[PDB]
Amino acid sequence: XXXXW
Amino acid sequence: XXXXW
Amino acid sequence: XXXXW
Amino acid sequence: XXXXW
Amino acid sequence: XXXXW
Amino acid sequence: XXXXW
Amino acid sequence: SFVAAAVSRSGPAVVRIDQGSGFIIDNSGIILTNAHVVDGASVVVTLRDGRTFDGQVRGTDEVTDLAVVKIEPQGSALPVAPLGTSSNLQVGDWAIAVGNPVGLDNTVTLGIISTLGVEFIQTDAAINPGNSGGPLLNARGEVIGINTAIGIGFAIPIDQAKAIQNTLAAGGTVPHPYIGVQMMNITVDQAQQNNRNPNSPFIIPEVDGILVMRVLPGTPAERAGIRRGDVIVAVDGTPISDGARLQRIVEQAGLNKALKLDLLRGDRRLSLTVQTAQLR
Amino acid sequence: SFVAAAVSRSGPAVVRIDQGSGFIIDNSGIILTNAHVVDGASVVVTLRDGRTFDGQVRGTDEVTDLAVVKIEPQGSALPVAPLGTSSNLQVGDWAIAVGNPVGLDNTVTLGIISTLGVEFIQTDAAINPGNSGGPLLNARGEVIGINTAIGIGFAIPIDQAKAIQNTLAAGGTVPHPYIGVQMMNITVDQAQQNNRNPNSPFIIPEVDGILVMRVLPGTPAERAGIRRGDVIVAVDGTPISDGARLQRIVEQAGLNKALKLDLLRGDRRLSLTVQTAQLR
Amino acid sequence: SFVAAAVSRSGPAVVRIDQGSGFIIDNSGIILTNAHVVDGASVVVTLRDGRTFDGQVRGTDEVTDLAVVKIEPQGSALPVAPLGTSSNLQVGDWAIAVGNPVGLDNTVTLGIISTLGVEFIQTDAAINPGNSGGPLLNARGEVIGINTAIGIGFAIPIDQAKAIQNTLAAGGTVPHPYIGVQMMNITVDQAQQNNRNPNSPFIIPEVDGILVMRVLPGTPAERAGIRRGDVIVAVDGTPISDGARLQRIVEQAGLNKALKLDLLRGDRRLSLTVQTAQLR
Amino acid sequence: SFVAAAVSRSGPAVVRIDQGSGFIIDNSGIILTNAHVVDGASVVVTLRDGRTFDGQVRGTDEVTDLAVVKIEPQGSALPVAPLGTSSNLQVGDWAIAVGNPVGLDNTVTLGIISTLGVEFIQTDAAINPGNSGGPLLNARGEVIGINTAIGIGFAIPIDQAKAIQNTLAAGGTVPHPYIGVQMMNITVDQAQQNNRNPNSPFIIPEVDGILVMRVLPGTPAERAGIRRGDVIVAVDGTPISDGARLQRIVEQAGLNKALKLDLLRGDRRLSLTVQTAQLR
Amino acid sequence: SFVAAAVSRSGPAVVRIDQGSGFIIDNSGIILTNAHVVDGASVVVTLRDGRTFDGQVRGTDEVTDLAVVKIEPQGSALPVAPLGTSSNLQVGDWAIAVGNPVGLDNTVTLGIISTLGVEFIQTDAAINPGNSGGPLLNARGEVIGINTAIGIGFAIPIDQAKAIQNTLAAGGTVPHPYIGVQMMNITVDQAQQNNRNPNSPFIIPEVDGILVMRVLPGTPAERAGIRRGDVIVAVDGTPISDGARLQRIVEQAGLNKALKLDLLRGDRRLSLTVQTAQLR
Amino acid sequence: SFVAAAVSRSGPAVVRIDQGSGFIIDNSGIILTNAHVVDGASVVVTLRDGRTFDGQVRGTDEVTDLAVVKIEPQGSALPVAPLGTSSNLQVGDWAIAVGNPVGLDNTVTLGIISTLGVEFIQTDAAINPGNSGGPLLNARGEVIGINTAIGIGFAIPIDQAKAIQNTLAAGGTVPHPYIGVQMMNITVDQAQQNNRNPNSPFIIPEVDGILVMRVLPGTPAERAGIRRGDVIVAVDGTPISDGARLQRIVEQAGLNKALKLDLLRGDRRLSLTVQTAQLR
Ligand code: NA
Ligand code: NA
Ligand SMILES: [Zn+2]
Ligand SMILES: [Zn+2]
Repeated sequence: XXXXW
Repeated sequence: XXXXW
Repeated sequence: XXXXW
Repeated sequence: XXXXW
Repeated sequence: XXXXW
Repeated sequence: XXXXW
Repeated sequence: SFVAAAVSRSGPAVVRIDQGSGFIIDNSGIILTNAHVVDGASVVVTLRDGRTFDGQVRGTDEVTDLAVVKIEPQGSALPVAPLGTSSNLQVGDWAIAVGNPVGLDNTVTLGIISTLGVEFIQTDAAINPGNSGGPLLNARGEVIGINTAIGIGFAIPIDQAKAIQNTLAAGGTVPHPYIGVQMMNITVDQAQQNNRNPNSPFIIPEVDGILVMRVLPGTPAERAGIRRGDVIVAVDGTPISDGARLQRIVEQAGLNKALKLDLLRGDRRLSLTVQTAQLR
Repeated sequence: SFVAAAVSRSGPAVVRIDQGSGFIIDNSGIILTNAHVVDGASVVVTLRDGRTFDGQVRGTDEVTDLAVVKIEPQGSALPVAPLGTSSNLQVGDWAIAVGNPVGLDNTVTLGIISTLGVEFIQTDAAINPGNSGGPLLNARGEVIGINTAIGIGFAIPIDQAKAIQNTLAAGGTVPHPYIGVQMMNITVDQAQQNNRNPNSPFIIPEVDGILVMRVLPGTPAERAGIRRGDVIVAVDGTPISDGARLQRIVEQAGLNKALKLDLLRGDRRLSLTVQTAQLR
Repeated sequence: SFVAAAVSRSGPAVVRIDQGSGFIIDNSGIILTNAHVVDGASVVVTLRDGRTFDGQVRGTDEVTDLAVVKIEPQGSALPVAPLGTSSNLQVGDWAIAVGNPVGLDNTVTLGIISTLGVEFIQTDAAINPGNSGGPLLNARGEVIGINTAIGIGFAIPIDQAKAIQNTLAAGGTVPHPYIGVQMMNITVDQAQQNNRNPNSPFIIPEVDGILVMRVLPGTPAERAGIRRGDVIVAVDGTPISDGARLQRIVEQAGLNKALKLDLLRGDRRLSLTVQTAQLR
Repeated sequence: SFVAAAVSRSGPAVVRIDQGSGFIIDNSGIILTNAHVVDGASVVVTLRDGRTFDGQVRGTDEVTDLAVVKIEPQGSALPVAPLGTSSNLQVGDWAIAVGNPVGLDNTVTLGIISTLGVEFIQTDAAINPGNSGGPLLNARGEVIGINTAIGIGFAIPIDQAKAIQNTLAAGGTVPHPYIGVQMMNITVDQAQQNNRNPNSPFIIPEVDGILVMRVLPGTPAERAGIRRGDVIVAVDGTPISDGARLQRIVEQAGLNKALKLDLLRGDRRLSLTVQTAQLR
Repeated sequence: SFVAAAVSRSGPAVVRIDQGSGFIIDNSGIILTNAHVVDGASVVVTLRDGRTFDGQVRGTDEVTDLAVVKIEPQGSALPVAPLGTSSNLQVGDWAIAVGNPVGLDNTVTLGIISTLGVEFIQTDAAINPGNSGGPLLNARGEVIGINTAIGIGFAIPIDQAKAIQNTLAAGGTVPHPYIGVQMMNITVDQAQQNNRNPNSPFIIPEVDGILVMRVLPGTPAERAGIRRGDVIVAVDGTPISDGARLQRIVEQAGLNKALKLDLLRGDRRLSLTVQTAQLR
Repeated sequence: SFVAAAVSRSGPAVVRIDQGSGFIIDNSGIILTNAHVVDGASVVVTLRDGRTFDGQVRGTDEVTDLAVVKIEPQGSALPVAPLGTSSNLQVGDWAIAVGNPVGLDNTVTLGIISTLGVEFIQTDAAINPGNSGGPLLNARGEVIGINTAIGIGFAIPIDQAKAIQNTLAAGGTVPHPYIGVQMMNITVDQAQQNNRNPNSPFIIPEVDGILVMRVLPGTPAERAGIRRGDVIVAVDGTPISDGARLQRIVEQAGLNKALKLDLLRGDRRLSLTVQTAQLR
């Protein structure tokens, strides 16, 4: 998974 | 709190 | 010497 | 500037 | 020299 | 042992 | 060498900015660079020929990391770098990274397109603070990217910078919708696997999905009541389990676009609507 | 100096062990020291007068960190350190730490009883590897503790070592009942306070208590199904919220003593019986 | 031990603050501690007997590093530490540092008065975060200082804390006049000695004095035009060459007290008036 | 670019293993990689097209650092990388390092054959954990090596992996005869030169040769009585002074092959027979 | 590969020196390398074919960092590397760095001319201790530089080494006139800008120029009375503000060539004559 | 406090040296300190009362680390510290370390005699750069040692400094005979134990003794042909196995005193005569 934001 | 064990 | 301030 | 020497 | 082993 | 010297 | 041609074509349009590099996009004096070259500024530009104009930063996108500078054309014609297109880039194509670290020459490095994210370009061309903001060229000497220093370097695809060119030329705020959640792709065989480790933080409700790993401070996600450990299952009714995928539908939604979220908090069934704010 | 008397009284009975120190408890050749001086051994002892006996380790308690060594009395009488009592120790009493780091003298340091845990003695007497296993004396020169190196040092209370003396002289396993849970004292105003931080691991079911912070591998607690984040509320029907307090009732229960546990896992009501094993 | 008496006298009045220590000054609930124990707060106090009052910080002097806390007396009488006087302290006197690190006992360490600055007390008593804000006692058990953690510790003299007691009890701002210059004592034989090193920053105009080593941002000295390398010679007409001495006449002048300064900037003769502001 | 062809030829057969890379050797599902990618495993394979098979490790040579994985062909034909030969490699030939770090693309880096050990390949192509286990191609796109991460990278020659392919496909133990001695090439002019340094460990009996620098624990050399500082002069009657050379005749001897050793221990004449064991 | 030809042309003339590399300039046995390869020596040379001659260092320029070694031709003809010219180098030309790190092969790395100082060559060819002193070739295999280890490497231009070849072959001292001052280019808008920072070392007398930043110990500049903070304005009557430019006119002046210097020390007008000494 | 008396007795005679401390030995102006306080000097002395004399270093023993300074008595009588004797020191006696770090007061720390080497004094009195060179007092205030900074400090015994007082007052070279060998006490059960480790440097010829661990450069031992690994057995005919003991007989022999040495080099029987030189 990535996420970011 | 402690714990230990 | 000291200074400080 | 450079300097060197 | 090498060695290894 | 010590040594020193 | 074929690279000598390429460099002779776009190299004269590569400038020093003051640290970092940039390139002139047209005879008007529109200059591209990295946002991180423009420590917020509001700058000074040196051409390869020694001419020092006085540039001002008319736009900045911190999240794409590119900026538009403007200088005023006077005397000789501002040299101009031809823009190519990044859409048709092939992995293994030659890539030439040009910088102007001092303001009187080009430092040039050579490599290939190592991988393609359209999203991001990697290359084994030496990319360093000396050529950052500078252009990445193909073998013909047209720019296909913007070098970005942080053995493999990165470059912002050129078609990406074309899109937000006018916006950063004019009023510099690009729509970057977001909600503020760090998600992770979870698998059942990672979930009930997690659930059998006695020292795991929380029990995941089995399933596959996006496990909310962190709620960032002052974000729409926080304001909607979203908690760490929540598992978002269906946006409005679209099953999701990919973090990359959710990073999209939020974008296809506008700014200030209310999005409902079906998620379960352990056992409970939770539906909340977050309002997409601007990443800043 | 009054310390010179004290040292003249117990100092000749302080030996080197081989690193660390020890002291002779009686004319039989019973020697006290730290378990961590006896890297498991099975050793060599040097008296202050230069006599080198050959000791063997007849017992070890790793968790109390003290050992019993035995040497065979021959020739001159083994000097003997008088045992005092730690029960009547007053904070602020003089404390003298004696070691025999080389095997031909005493290194002596002076301070006071800094704090009293009965449980553990702290002192501002310099305590270092040179005097570890050695005795801590009162102003009269009777041992009230065993120095333990790790500006404040620690010492094992003497009355504590008196209790397990015979056991370590004979068959060396002291009953240390345990269940294997790292607990933490939780408060409602820490609990529902935790519950309002969106990025806290798990929601605590409000209340006050012992939040199970970690279940250690291969422990009775693990085998009973206890999980991190569980909140133990009533042992058999005794409300608890103190980690120190629970560390007791387990001890007052034997080894292999089944203890039921009332706990809640978020919302659910959980009762499990753990069987106390030996800490090792 | 004589220290046991002392500790029995003031020890019950030594409290935990929440990290740090403090002591109760009278039955009203006036508590002394370090300003750095009160991370600005506005706290919680635990007595040696386990009683937990709720304190609030009614004053703070960051530059003297001491604070006044207030608790509300209820039930049993608040134990009270007798205040001694630091004026008659002799180098070599016994010093006892008491803390209450957990809130149920005293950690006590023993040493002597190592040196006397009236200005600052040094002692070889172990001074650590566990006893900081706590009191330093003489052999009779009256407080002569306030421990301050940062083998030699420091303590704020008690007579110093007596002076600003009411002020910090009431409205908490103590007059600390200053001008904002880092000075250094210069000697001719250091000056013309400096002047013969070809790589020294600036040539000192020979003489003896206070070489302005640094002008701090946003200070009266900066606003008066004072520059690094200036040499202040006569305040109004009082020859000075001591940094310690100038740190005084500014104090004997009020707040907002205009002071002229005769100084020479290399060759030029400079007179400027600085207005003393409050150190903050 | 010519590399685009090469990558289009072998790139689809480059897989992710789970970290590391690998490539498919034939349509059966025989996959090559590094032994250090297979942390002993017994794995999971992702093709460039996204297909996830389930591989198992049917062989491992830790000392050559390569492994054979097996997957079961189903649906579309497993893409296959053409094997070239490393025997005819020329220093300066193009070398293309391909990896599949995520499991949906190729990261590709370009360089040359920097040096040739047949024994080991060095290249200035960026070799990193992302392409380790992956193949190294020539300009035509046939694999001539296996990338091995640890600016110059290493690769296992392909002809080397061809030799032990079946063995690792079947029962995975490759004959690596050894005796367990770390040797060093000694020269008379290093020997009697050593002998004139008063602080050298041992005096070398002059001569040229292989100075036994270290006897490794639990090795045939240890069991034969070989000591550090021994000087092996003649195996059975073959004069030696090269460490590289002795690393050979042991290999040309079988496993469990008794080899006599003529050596001198300072002054004494020593002949011992070591029995070659398997390196493990 | 085209590099294979180049390497086949000059590679056999690349030798090991003993650490570092070198190349044979003609059949006489004249060898070029780095001065820092010749730790002062007075050496040993190994050809690619294994032949070990015994070289001696007949010259050294520490400041250009190149040396000339001499070996005695015997048996087979010493292979010889063709010398190209660095004057016509184009940025982007292929560059091949060859070394002989062991003495039996060539390690070869490939890149381009990254930037051109004539003064210094940068290249993205991997340059490391293994190829230092070795040659840098163009695509045809003629040497255009000497690799110098310290991702971009440096190389001494070949035409530069041609100039001092005979001198280092014969009596090894090259004229490097100097005065011993570290200068910096100052701008009015940096000067009076400096002058408005209250904590700047010295006030610069406005103007543009070369601010003497440091006078080095035992240099002509020191002996002429030059001080840190001095501003040199006109040599004899030539306005200067470039540090690079002054680094020249001193060279165009001989050794022991008296040069007057117009400078101002704050307010004062200063003219001094320095005598150029040899950099060493 | 009893220490206040002691300090009032010797404290006024404790001076600052310029970093370090010292004390005045008599009214003539004879001052003791550490050799490492006198960085070779040839100094400046400040008394407790502020008087600044100008001292010169009339002697230095680097190996004992103590120096004699001389100042010229004028005006008020130079205060004088009473010399005690270190011969009758008892472990556990009070020890007071006095320094004069600024030149206007005494920093005083208190502890006990921790151990006695006559050879060296250890104490748990805080010993630091502020009191180094300063005196260590007994409870009555007579100096029994000289503090030496490097929780336990060291001090040079006073009787030791008494011995070399005149010598350092006059011509400053104290007889320190030596041979230059680092020896180690070896045991048969360490020897043949060493001999069974296959990777030990050299085989020790069994026995007990002094294993020559290192021959130091430019020493009599080197010049006599002594090598590392030699085992000295009998000086002239006195069996030795103690490193401490051999460090003596060399001293009881003069300077330039030829001493024969019976040693065995592995198997061979070796007798060499070394001539004792001066340690420097
Ligand atoms: Na004490
Ligand atoms: Na390349
Ligand atoms: Zn590269
Ligand atoms: Zn102490």
